[PDB]
Amino acid sequence: PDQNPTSGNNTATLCLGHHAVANGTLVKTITDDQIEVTNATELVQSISIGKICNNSYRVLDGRNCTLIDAMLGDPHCDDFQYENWDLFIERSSAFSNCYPYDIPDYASLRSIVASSGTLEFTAEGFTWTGVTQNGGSGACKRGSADSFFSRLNWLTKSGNSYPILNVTMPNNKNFDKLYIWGIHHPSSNKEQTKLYIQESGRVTVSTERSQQTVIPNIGSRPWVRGQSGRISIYWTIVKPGDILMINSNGNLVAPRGYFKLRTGKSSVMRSDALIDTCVSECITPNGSIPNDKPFQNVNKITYGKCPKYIRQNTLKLATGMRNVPEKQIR
Amino acid sequence: NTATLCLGHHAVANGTLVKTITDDQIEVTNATELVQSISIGKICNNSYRVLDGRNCTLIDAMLGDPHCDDFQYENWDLFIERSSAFSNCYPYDIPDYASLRSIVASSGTLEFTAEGFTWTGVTQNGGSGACKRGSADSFFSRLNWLTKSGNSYPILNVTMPNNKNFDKLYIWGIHHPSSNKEQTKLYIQESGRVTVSTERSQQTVIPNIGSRPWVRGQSGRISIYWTIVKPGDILMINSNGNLVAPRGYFKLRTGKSSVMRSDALIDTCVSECITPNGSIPNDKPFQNVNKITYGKCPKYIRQNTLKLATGMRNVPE
Amino acid sequence: NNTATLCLGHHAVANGTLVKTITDDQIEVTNATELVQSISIGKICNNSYRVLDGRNCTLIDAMLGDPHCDDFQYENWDLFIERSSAFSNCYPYDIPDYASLRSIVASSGTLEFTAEGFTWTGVTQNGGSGACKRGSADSFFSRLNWLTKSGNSYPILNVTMPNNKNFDKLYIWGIHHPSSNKEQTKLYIQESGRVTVSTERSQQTVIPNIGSRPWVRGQSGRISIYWTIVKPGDILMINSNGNLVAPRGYFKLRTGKSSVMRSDALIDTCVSECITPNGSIPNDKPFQNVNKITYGKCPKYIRQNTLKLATGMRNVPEKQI
Amino acid sequence: GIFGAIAGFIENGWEGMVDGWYGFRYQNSEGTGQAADLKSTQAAIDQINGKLNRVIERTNEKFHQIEKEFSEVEGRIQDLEKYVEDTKIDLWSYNAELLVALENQHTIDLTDAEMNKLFEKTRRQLRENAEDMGGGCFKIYHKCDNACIGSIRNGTYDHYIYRDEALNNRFQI
Amino acid sequence: GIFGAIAGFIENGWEGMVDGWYGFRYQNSEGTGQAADLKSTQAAIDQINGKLNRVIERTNEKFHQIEKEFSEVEGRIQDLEKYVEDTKIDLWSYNAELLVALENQHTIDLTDAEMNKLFEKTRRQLRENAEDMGGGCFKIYHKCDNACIGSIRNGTYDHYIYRDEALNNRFQ
Amino acid sequence: GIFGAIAGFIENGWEGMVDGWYGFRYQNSEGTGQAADLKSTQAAIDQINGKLNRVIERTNEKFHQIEKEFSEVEGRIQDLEKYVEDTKIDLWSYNAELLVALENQHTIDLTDAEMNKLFEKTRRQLRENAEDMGGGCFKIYHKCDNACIGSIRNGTYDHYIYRDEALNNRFQ
Ligand SMILES: *[C@@H]1O[C@H](CO)[C@@H](O[C@@H]2O[C@H](CO)[C@@H](O[C@@H]3O[C@H](CO[C@H]4O[C@H](CO)[C@@H](O)[C@H](O)[C@@H]4O)[C@@H](O)[C@H](O)[C@@H]3O)[C@H](O)[C@H]2NC(C)=O)[C@H](O)[C@H]1NC(C)=O
Ligand SMILES: *[C@@H]1O[C@H](CO)[C@@H](O[C@@H]2O[C@H](CO)[C@@H](O[C@@H]3O[C@H](CO[C@H]4O[C@H](CO)[C@@H](O)[C@H](O)[C@@H]4O)[C@@H](O)[C@H](O)[C@@H]3O)[C@H](O)[C@H]2NC(C)=O)[C@H](O)[C@H]1NC(C)=O
Ligand SMILES: *[C@@H]1O[C@H](CO)[C@@H](O[C@@H]2O[C@H](CO)[C@@H](O[C@@H]3O[C@H](CO[C@H]4O[C@H](CO)[C@@H](O)[C@H](O)[C@@H]4O)[C@@H](O)[C@H](O)[C@@H]3O)[C@H](O)[C@H]2NC(C)=O)[C@H](O)[C@H]1NC(C)=O
Ligand SMILES: CC(=O)N[C@@H]1[C@@H](O)[C@H](O[C@@H]2O[C@H](CO)[C@H](O)[C@H](O[C@]3(C(=O)O)C[C@H](O)[C@@H](NC(C)=O)[C@H]([C@H](O)[C@H](O)CO)O3)[C@H]2O)[C@@H](COS(=O)(=O)O)O[C@H]1O
Ligand SMILES: CC(=O)N[C@@H]1[C@@H](O)[C@H](O[C@@H]2O[C@H](CO)[C@H](O)[C@H](O[C@]3(C(=O)O)C[C@H](O)[C@@H](NC(C)=O)[C@H]([C@H](O)[C@H](O)CO)O3)[C@H]2O)[C@@H](COS(=O)(=O)O)O[C@H]1O
Ligand SMILES: CC(=O)N[C@@H]1[C@@H](O)[C@H](O[C@@H]2O[C@H](CO)[C@H](O)[C@H](O[C@]3(C(=O)O)C[C@H](O)[C@@H](NC(C)=O)[C@H]([C@H](O)[C@H](O)CO)O3)[C@H]2O)[C@@H](COS(=O)(=O)O)O[C@H]1O
Ligand SMILES: *[C@@H]1O[C@H](CO)[C@@H](OC2O[C@H](CO)[C@@H](O)[C@H](O)[C@H]2NC(C)=O)[C@H](O)[C@H]1NC(C)=O
Ligand SMILES: *[C@@H]1O[C@H](CO)[C@@H](O[C@@H]2O[C@H](CO)[C@@H](O)[C@H](O)[C@H]2NC(C)=O)[C@H](O)[C@H]1NC(C)=O
Ligand SMILES: *[C@@H]1O[C@H](CO)[C@@H](O[C@@H]2O[C@H](CO)[C@@H](O)[C@H](O)[C@H]2NC(C)=O)[C@H](O)[C@H]1NC(C)=O
Ligand SMILES: *[C@@H]1O[C@H](CO)[C@@H](O[C@@H]2O[C@H](CO)[C@@H](O)[C@H](O)[C@H]2NC(C)=O)[C@H](O)[C@H]1NC(C)=O
Ligand SMILES: *[C@@H]1O[C@H](CO)[C@@H](O[C@@H]2O[C@H](CO)[C@@H](O)[C@H](O)[C@H]2NC(C)=O)[C@H](O)[C@H]1NC(C)=O
Ligand SMILES: *[C@H]1O[C@H](CO)[C@@H](O[C@@H]2O[C@H](CO)[C@@H](O)[C@H](O)[C@H]2NC(C)=O)[C@H](O)[C@H]1NC(C)=O
Ligand SMILES: *[C@H]1O[C@H](CO)[C@@H](O[C@@H]2O[C@H](CO)[C@@H](O)[C@H](O)[C@H]2NC(C)=O)[C@H](O)[C@H]1NC(C)=O
Ligand SMILES: *[C@@H]1O[C@H](COC2O[C@@H](C)[C@@H](O)[C@@H](O)[C@@H]2O)[C@@H](O)[C@H](O)[C@H]1NC(C)=O
Ligand SMILES: *[C@@H]1O[C@H](CO)[C@@H](O)[C@H](O)[C@H]1NC(C)=O
Ligand SMILES: *[C@@H]1O[C@H](CO)[C@@H](O)[C@H](O)[C@H]1NC(C)=O
Ligand SMILES: *[C@@H]1O[C@H](CO)[C@@H](O)[C@H](O)[C@H]1NC(C)=O
Repeated sequence: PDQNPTSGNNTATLCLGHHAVANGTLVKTITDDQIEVTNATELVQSISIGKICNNSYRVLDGRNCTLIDAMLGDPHCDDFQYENWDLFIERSSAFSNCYPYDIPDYASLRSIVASSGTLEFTAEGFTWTGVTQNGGSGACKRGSADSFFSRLNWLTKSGNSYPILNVTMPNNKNFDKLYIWGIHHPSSNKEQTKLYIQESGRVTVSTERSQQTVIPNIGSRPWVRGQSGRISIYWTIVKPGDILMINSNGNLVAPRGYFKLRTGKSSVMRSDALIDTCVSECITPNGSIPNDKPFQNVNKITYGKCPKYIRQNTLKLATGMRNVPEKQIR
Repeated sequence: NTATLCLGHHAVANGTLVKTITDDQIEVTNATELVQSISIGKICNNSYRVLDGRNCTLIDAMLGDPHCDDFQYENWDLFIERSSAFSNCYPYDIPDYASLRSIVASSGTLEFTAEGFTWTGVTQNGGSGACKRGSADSFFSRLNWLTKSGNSYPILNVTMPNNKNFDKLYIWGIHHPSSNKEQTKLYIQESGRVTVSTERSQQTVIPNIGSRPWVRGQSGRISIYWTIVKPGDILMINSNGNLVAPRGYFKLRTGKSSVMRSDALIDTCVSECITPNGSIPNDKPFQNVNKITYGKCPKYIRQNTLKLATGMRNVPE
Repeated sequence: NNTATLCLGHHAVANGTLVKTITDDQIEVTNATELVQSISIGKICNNSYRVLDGRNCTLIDAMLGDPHCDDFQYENWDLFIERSSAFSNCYPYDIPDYASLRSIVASSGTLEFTAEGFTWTGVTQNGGSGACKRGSADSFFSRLNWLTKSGNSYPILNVTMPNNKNFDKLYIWGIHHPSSNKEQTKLYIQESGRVTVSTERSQQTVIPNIGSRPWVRGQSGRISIYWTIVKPGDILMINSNGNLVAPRGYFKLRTGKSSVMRSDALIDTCVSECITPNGSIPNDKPFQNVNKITYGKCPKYIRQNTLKLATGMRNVPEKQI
Repeated sequence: GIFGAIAGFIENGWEGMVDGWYGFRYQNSEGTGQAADLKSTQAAIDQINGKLNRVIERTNEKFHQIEKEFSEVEGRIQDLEKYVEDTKIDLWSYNAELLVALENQHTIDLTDAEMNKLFEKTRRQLRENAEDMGGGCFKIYHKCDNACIGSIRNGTYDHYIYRDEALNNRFQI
Repeated sequence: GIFGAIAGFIENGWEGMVDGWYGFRYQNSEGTGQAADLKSTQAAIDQINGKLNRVIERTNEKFHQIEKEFSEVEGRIQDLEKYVEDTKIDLWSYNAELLVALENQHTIDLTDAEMNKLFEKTRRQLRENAEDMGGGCFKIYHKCDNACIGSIRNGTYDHYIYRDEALNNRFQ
Repeated sequence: GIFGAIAGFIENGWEGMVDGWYGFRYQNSEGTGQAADLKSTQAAIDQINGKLNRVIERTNEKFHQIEKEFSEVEGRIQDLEKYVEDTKIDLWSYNAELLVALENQHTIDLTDAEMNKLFEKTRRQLRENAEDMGGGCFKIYHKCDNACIGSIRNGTYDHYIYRDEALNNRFQ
């Protein structure tokens, strides 16, 4: 009869065919914007773990401190005194709490110190004859007493004298010394002559290769932590065999020593993400991401072993044939 | 009792050649050009807002060169600077001119707002025969040239807080006299100074006495500077001489506007892509007209022609 | 028999070569061709392009006129070679934005110099130094003129030089920074120096910087070099009342395809259209792995050291042997 | 073409087929005839239209950028501003050169494909009632009028109807 | 598909086939049955795994780079930093979009190819003992129980055993 | 490759065949022989040479650029310089990796295709006088001597001469 499951005794039917699924997934091709296959895999990473994992690279939480403030030695950043990192994290809630300053080419110094990956500092016996040392301010309280940046030495008149300061300090080491120094811009002529005797200061930090000369700039600025004066930070890099020399007849904010510069693979990143015990070879401001996929849509800013940032949030790679379902109606 | 059934494909009299992976030239039934190589010849104005600078550079229009007064509160998607543009006010330079030009161009607006700066002990609104506004001596409309009142020029100490929620652009400068006699005549003090500062940043400038080349009667010069003051912050200006004071602030937008150099005519038409040569259509993926572009533009490439096949291999009799 | 068997097939080789594909990391084909240049000749070939050996000189010292660099007085080049062994043996100096000036001259590819008769009345000229010995005489950079006080005083200098040409002039000038105020007064009278090089488009004021520095060839003083480009119609002007190291003239600025390169490789005769610091390379392959720094008609630098392009079919050898 | 139908075992194209890309020509007891196959034509066109839609009018929106022509000679950072733009243009020029080459090699192979598909489809319907003469032509071994031919073009040709007649003509002589 | 097998002369796929990607369905004197082909299935999966290996877990290490977000407005140099990053991102976005387009077109084509290869392989085994019905189906013109079908699936089917019987049912 | 002829239904290549890329082997009444097919061979080579033209001696001329090695640390504008060059190199590295990949995949698929084309061209000539044995081999069902084989190789084999002989051998 018609439900006979066999063939007609002298023949047989053999059919060749392929599998299919009830729920395919759409992928893009050269000819088709959307064409359905049996399945696919996502090539774009668009989800973050939500936090910065810290077991892979050494991540250092700056907390209330920028990398520059930690370097200069802002009292409340004294816990970052001799530290190092693969990645330094700067928070949006960070703040400065010492004497108000500006750094010409702030971004470059930040980069230089960040790539080096270390704040290891070494003091040096700079002989400052004829001047008062360790100047302090109420805008920079270490404890309840007036103080200053810990890596800087605010020099002022000793009695009736502020001589032409003439100091050397050679680099007999096998690495580049980074020296941080500055100049004080006072608020008024009366204050300039009071602190430095001379009417118009000067600062000349130099080596055999390079030199920088800076002149103070009298005039009141906005009040910041009770102070109308300002300080400008500059840097000088001294190579092995070379020799630092500092000359000044006024307004010098001198260095106490050098920072050790390394050729490094370290960096700095701005993020408010929690840092936690987990493992991930790629960090973004949003948090860590896995790096199984070749691309990512989380953030163009990344550190580590990361997928490449693209605009697309999804790209599907077919891992199966065209899906041609059995039932037209389900 | 038999029949022949032949299968075949079509063909066209004269096809067109294309490049493949294996062929330099192979003939197909049809193809379509993928490089836009011709231009309309003029800039179309009914897509984006285009502004003809005419005889004025963006910077001059900002500063307020008398002959650029027409631009006072203007705004644009694209500002066109002409090669016949010129300056016709006090001679001036702007250290890092390109950056100020970029910043203003991107903001896309000269929306200026005067502010009551309190300049006491000086005479304001200085003028020059090199910057005539009508028959009278004048100066850049957005700049205020201060000189001594009576027999003195005090240490000016003026401030202006930013209570808005946008960044304020402040344009200022310093005057460089042509002699020591001129310095003391206008400003009393033998050495000038201008310190414009915020809580985060500062800029100090000393003038520099001595003559320069002759420009519209004057050997003196001014140098233009700017300060961007953020919301919550505060502008302070301290100076005991040579200040060319600001009159107010420009309003900075984070806009999608820009500036472009072109001598192309501007006319009624439609096209969402602008180049110095003129507007071009954007139907094709690439172009070879100019790397300088604004709007929805094809990507610039070196090749002037790339034929994409839209048909099969053409094989005639 | 009255039948026959007709078999088809393809050729094959004993040992083929492995290549990459979409679906296979390694798959054997009959033949392939290398698309990355890995090895170089070892010498810089000086036959396609004009290669000029700096030897002990840098492009910048040559431009200024360091006594030992007087060989390069009026010379041009496609590619200027700088050796790691080069030195400066004249007055100790620095240059703000050194790299830029080096790049501008290098690109121009020429040290063509036309002297001009600047008049410096009230001042003594052609100042020398023991750090910069020409022969055995206290001399100076050949293109710069060190001005000092004429016995009694040093007046406000004011000299002009208009551009009659149809091309840009490159003026090189500087300013001296003394080691003490007793010097500043001795040499230039005024306790405060100042230099103002202006044009009808632009201006630069530089102020000297008194104070001692480390001794370079006996000298505590220093010089800072500057430059001013001048355009057709535009008029150069130089105001100064001290410390001016004046220019003797201008360099012509050509817009050219020239450059500068750092290398310690031998320069020798050979055929090659592409130059690297390691030596010249052949440009038959599309890519190369020798050095990202290149000049001439060069393959594109990539990180891979080998990439085999298949020039034949899938090699399927017979296993019957 | 990778299947060797177009510019292969089919010797040339029919210029006089103006209402389709692929189709039939036949000779039988009613005369000669020609007809476009709309299905294999539409396949090729759709794919080619797909290529177009992913290449055509997919333009970027771009506003303020960097400067690219300069009055003055400036040195270091102008070097960089030119090197960047030059590096970009060279890269996009490569991409466009390659894209076209690839898409065109493919357009040729997929058009060649549709021709071969139509052939094999037709061969399957005819079964034991026809042999392949070459040149893309089938010899059909039975009377096959325009309706019979129409049924082949429709894909409703019932080979059992003619099988007896056809097997008799093939194994004759 | 370029061979017109999948979504072509084979009307549709089989949802009941969970043991493979390609296979057989048969009717014979014992009933109807289903069986996967592991060799063709494996060929397709291996090529697709090759693509995955080329693309999955392949990432460069990068460390300090440039800034890409800015607090203040600066002008020329910030423009350049932004343009550089914006240029790089556009080129990588294009690479990814094209990588996926080509690979998917190829994947679809190579699975269609393995379906066609399997048919052509089977056709060769049956030689003069079967005819193409269409729809990827063979009518076998001799009695072929489950052992007999299995020998075709194993590739040990000797067509000479049934040739005379088959020819006589094909033509008579 | 994608047609499954090479490394497919043809078991392996012939090292002995040195005068061409594709060809014929045969046994018959005059013993056995081998001969290369020139049209098919040339078609593959012409395609492959085509690719070489797109890649070999296609070089750009560049002059002054940017500095790519550095003595001192400078920070910002040096970070940008190194990042630009680094960005450029990875993109070209990718371009190179992908080119070689797509080309070699395509070189394998087009050389396989030509093998198949040659097979289908021979199949159409022989018409009903031969059957596909498998292994890329035909069983011709009549006394086909070297002159007869030559005609197949030359594309001038007239099947109507041998039909009634061969048709009789296949079915009896
Ligand atoms: C140049 O002009 C400047 C401003 O026009 C002058 O600076 C001003 O000097 C006064 C007097 O010394 C300062 O007064 C101080 O302000 C702090 C700020 O406190 C704020 O918060 C508390 C919260 O309770 C509130 O009480 C205040 O109203 C403020 O909102 C006060 O705590 C003290 O009164 C303190 O004395 C101004 O702060 C300061 N302003 C600025 C902008 O610098 C400057 O003296 C002039 N210079 C010269 C040379 O004449
Ligand atoms: C430092 O030296 C400079 C050069 O010696 C001095 O600059 C010159 O100063 C005098 C004033 O004492 C100016 O005299 C004026 O010259 C213009 C000429 O302008 C142009 O147009 C006219 C008309 O078409 C044409 O005749 C000329 O060729 C010019 O092209 C006259 O129009 C005025 O009436 C007046 O005579 C010089 O113009 C000026 N030259 C430059 C280049 O600046 C400077 O004064 C000296 N400083 C000191 C302190 O001594
Ligand atoms: C401010 O302090 C500066 C740093 O201390 C002073 O600079 C020093 O000045 C003295 C001379 O007053 C220089 O000494 C000279 O050195 C040279 C060369 O040194 C080598 O000499 C021989 C030969 O090779 C050998 O013994 C060693 O290799 C020496 O290194 C001698 O040839 C001279 O005779 C003389 O001794 C110092 O070199 C110099 N120091 C530096 C770091 O340059 C400066 O005098 C002070 N200035 C003011 C205005 O007060
Ligand atoms: C009139 C009134 O209501 N009150 C005044 C106070 O203004 C005055 O306080 C001092 O004001 C001076 C400026 O005139 C300084 O701001 C000073 O601040 C210090 C600081 O930073 O803490 C004091 C430090 O000892 C100084 N450190 C040094 C020299 O190393 C430091 C420094 O001079 C400046 O910051 C440089 O710009 O300033 C305020 O304490 C008060 C005391 O007067 S004074 O100290 O004798 O000048 O007098 C009231 O009448
Ligand atoms: C034959 C003869 O020499 N007669 C003299 C005139 O030279 C003298 O003209 C003035 O010369 C001075 C240079 O010392 C200026 O060029 C001045 O021009 C202005 C100008 O138009 O730009 C006049 C403006 O009123 C000034 N604006 C101010 C102060 O805000 C402006 C300014 O001082 C300079 O631009 C600053 O560099 O200069 C010529 O008018 C004429 C007038 O003498 S004076 O002005 O009372 O000193 O008197 C005969 O001496
Ligand atoms: C008293 C004592 O202990 N020693 C001095 C020696 O210093 C003096 O040698 C001179 O030292 C001075 C230091 O101020 C200079 O370095 C000078 O060198 C020259 C030079 O560079 O060759 C000499 C040039 O003629 C000067 N060039 C000029 C004026 O255009 C040049 C110039 O002043 C500086 O470069 C400016 O920075 O300095 C050494 O000659 C030694 C010789 O005596 S004398 O002073 O030269 O007449 O005797 C002592 O009294
Ligand atoms: C960051 O800065 C805070 C401000 O001084 C500091 O101290 C306090 O933290 C919270 C702020 O809401 C309060 O408990 C209180 O104001 C402060 N408490 C003190 C000083 O004892 C935070 O501790 C700082 N953060 C870190 C991680 O050190
Ligand atoms: C990585 O981050 C974790 C989480 O902050 C650090 O571990 C914490 O250390 C503090 C004391 O410093 C403890 O009070 C917490 O209990 C610790 N973990 C957690 C999850 O609460 C860890 O020290 C960081 N650094 C490294 C190198 O692992
Ligand atoms: C569009 O304008 C640009 C810029 O002016 C043209 O580039 C010039 O082309 C001419 C003609 O070959 C050259 O002589 C100049 O050297 C080029 N000038 C500059 C400044 O680069 C470009 O050819 C124009 N393109 C068009 C009309 O399609
Ligand atoms: C390329 O530079 C080389 C390096 O010196 C030149 O080779 C020698 O040049 C010297 C100086 O004239 C001759 O005395 C030698 O005989 C040269 N050859 C050798 C092997 O030392 C060479 O002449 C330069 N060629 C060109 C075309 O500039
Ligand atoms: C070409 O020369 C460069 C130097 O310009 C060589 O670069 C060095 O490569 C080695 C590889 O072992 C590295 O370890 C060094 O750090 C590199 N040094 C510098 C300064 O870049 C390069 O190896 C040479 N390449 C060749 C001959 O192919
Ligand atoms: C097809 O691809 C999907 C999605 O990529 C595969 O799902 C993964 O399968 C592995 C192995 O079982 C799991 O470990 C992963 O967790 C899966 N990933 C995701 C995102 O779901 C799936 O295995 C493949 N096959 C089928 C039949 O779907
Ligand atoms: C294929 O392999 C090699 C190397 O790829 C080839 O050897 C050369 O032949 C080419 C012909 O184009 C010439 O350019 C050179 O003379 C040879 N060496 C090269 C390019 O390195 C040859 O074409 C083939 N096989 C051989 C020789 O066994
Ligand atoms: C192939 O088939 C022969 C027929 O018997 C079967 O046995 C099992 C393996 C089933 O899966 C089907 O193949 C048939 O019903 C076997 O006798 C023979 O051993 C098999 N050979 C191989 C190599 O698998
Ligand atoms: C062929 O291409 C042209 C030009 O791109 C286009 O107008 C149209 O699509 C086609 N026209 C004809 C006649 O085929
Ligand atoms: C196809 O054509 C034949 C004869 O012309 C006819 O019998 C049949 O109904 C047609 N079928 C369709 C679907 O058009
Ligand atoms: C090819 O083959 C035949 C038979 O070997 C030979 O006689 C003839 O000369 C050849 N002709 C052509 C056209 O190739």
